Amino acid sequence: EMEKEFEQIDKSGSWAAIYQDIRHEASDFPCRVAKLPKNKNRNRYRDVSPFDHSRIKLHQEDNDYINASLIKMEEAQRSYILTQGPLPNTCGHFWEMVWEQKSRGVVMLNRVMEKGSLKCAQYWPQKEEKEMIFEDTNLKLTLISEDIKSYYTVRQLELENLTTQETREILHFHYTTWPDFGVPESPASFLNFLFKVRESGSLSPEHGPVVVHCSAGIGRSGTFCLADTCLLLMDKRKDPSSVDIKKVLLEMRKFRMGLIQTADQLRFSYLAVIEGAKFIMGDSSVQAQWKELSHEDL
Repeated sequence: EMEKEFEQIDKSGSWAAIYQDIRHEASDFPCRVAKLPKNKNRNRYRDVSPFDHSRIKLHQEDNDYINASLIKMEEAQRSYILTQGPLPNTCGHFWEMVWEQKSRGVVMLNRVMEKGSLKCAQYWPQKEEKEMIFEDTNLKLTLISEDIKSYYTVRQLELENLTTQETREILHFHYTTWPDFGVPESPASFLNFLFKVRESGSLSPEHGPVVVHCSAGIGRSGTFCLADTCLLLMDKRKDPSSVDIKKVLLEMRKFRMGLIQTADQLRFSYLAVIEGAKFIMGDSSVQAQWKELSHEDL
């Protein structure tokens, strides 16, 4: 049972140790495509690469490479695409992937600027009247609407394949208040955010996999997917007990390296899952308490 494990780990002060255990057990697979010299400028961080076996391939003859991994959680019947924050030259690739993969949602867990440095290109339009065109991939992107809340912003975007002139609505869920250092004090606002994404349909099997990114697409991105999947599994077999967060994390790590970057991110994942479990186990009232406690308006 995870809350007892949580308190035991807290009591013994052994988060760093548990986390290192995970790093040591984690899968190691080749990333040969990522490391080809022609792809050097498609990678944001030299230490964060997609495994060859799980990487998303762009459907182009030229260079099919993007730093993105399909994380396919069999038991939970949830898939996620984890990717890096787009680079100035990979914004077209990014939206190409969203198109080809049939995604409905993009979950962004970072700010464009953090710690006084650029963590991500401005890959979506900030004003309705100033649409973006990505010439390399022949796609058009238009801001349709935006709903700014205190800890996140949801945008409706229209993505057009300029080749065929089909259009889709993409929802952009932008968690804006992850702190520069550490993790959130309370998971409340994070859970409220996750539930907002869920509510939207973006995580659901009638759509392609949700695209999740932060700067590197492993830390915050890892935390989001881990929490979602754990909560889902707890739902599917109604048994907090059986769901082993460490085991789920290791399973996820078969598909992309580095998921959960710090011991404090691990601890936070536990907190989120534990607190989230309230809703899942029958206490429907709990979601209204997160909305109040997250302080979302203004």
